[PDB]
Amino acid sequence: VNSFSGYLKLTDNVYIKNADIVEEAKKVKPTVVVNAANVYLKHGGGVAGALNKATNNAMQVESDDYIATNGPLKVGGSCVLSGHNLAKHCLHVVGPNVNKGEDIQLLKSAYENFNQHEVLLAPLLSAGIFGADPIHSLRVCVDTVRTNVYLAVFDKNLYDKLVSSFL
Ligand SMILES: O=C(Nc1nccs1)c1ccccc1
Repeated sequence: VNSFSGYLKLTDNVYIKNADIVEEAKKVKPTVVVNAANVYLKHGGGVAGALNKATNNAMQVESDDYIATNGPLKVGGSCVLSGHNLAKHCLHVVGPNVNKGEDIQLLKSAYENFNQHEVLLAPLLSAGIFGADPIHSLRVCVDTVRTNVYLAVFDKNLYDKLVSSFL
């Protein structure tokens, strides 16, 4: 049993809810919250900007030190950093950004990072300002992630379309 409430069950291991991932993280304090990161861990907008704002910029300060030591992530890659006030850990995952011309086949590689964690609160990778089709992102998620993933979808209209169209 876990703390996640109000989710619709899509599969054995994937759950979905219309929710603000920031507000959900603050309520649940999950072991792992996933960030929709870029390779520079520059948390300007979208899910990343919202998560970072909720940490009062502490996520960005920690991220800048990580990049200064390690250099940029790979598209499709990830790193584990603090969850600050939102979670124990933040898994920063880089999905391909269609608005930069990145290979959408890298979306499966991105979701494979989730399999290193038994339970996660996450957004749909490469959705929103990363430009991918969220219906496609949900299909890759279901077909790639084997661990237990609780997906937060900010937009109510999109949430209803994802559920209604789910095969
Ligand atoms: O945003 C999209 N679909 C949405 N439906 C409801 C709210 S947003 C999208 C983005 C890229 C390619 C195809 C579709």
